[PDB]
Amino acid sequence: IVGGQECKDGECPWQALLINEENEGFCGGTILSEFYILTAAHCLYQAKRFKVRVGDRNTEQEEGGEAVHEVEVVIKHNRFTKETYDFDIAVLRLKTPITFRMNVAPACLPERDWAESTLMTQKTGIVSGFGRTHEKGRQSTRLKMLEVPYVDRNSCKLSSSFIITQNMFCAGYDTKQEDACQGDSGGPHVTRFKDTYFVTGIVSWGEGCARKGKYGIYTKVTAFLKWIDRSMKT
Amino acid sequence: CSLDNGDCDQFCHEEQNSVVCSCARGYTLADNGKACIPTGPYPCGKQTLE
Ligand SMILES: NS(=O)(=O)N1C[C@H](C(=O)Nc2ccc(Cl)cc2)[C@@H](C(=O)Nc2ccc(-n3ccccc3=O)cc2F)C1
Ligand SMILES: [Ca+2]
Ligand code: NA
Repeated sequence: IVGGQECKDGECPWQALLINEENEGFCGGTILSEFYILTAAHCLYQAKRFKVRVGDRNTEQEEGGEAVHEVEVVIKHNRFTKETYDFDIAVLRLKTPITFRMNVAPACLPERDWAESTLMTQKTGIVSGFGRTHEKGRQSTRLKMLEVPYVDRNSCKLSSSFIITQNMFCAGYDTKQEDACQGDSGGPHVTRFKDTYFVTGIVSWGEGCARKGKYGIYTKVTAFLKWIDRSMKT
Repeated sequence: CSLDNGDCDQFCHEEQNSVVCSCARGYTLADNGKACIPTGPYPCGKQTLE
């Protein structure tokens, strides 16, 4: 996350971190239930073997609540391709169930039609993660969050070198130096409605990080709600 | 559901020219039929408190 601020205790409880063999975080995830993590399909290409850490807010200190989970099944969308980055979604079924607690709770999955007309029409969403704090800079050792405005699909398409599909949406700022960044990939984009946070996006890609005239691109979770439900019912 | 979300706390749908509120898994619709009531200590979408 470029800009933004550190999450406080219990503020971003659905955050998950995918860790490689080096025990290094390389992508985020979103807790959907005790057995499932939502992440980006492109993240699965970075580490042949990885595990999931929940409850961590500082990667340099082991604190109460942190726990590691092995993945039992990886369900990657069959239409994902790096040529277009379309269908950038995957669900992970963990070998053992997550015990919810302070800093470890799932984000809610919304109903499709209502999400399209009511959630996707809100002014802003919240993105979080342990990714780079500057383009090509070091990853954050602390969990950060950032409020990002939804961006009009057409303005986004005009700003982008690449095709923005209906399975994606844009969010962020035209020139203000705040944005998600590499490493936050796969992580949560949630939208608050009244007093409940609903998962609305998966951090997917961007041209640089916080570049002037460029936005953050997220996988549109509403387009995959049925796919997620099917995937979650083994 | 166009405005005020049908006074629904979470989901709102129009069933037969009439508002129908509903909630995410882990919640139960309240007596007033608008609010959502969590079933456990860690319902989805809620920030955690000590
Ligand atoms: N080393 S870095 O400079 O810090 N890093 C920051 C960029 C990032 O991920 N930012 C970032 C910014 C905002 C958010 Cl929400 C998420 C990621 C990342 C990149 O360039 N990603 C990226 C760019 C383009 C596509 N793409 C899209 C369409 C078709 C084909 C195609 O390859 C796929 C991508 F992976 C390089
Ligand atoms: Ca830690
Ligand atoms: Na920008």
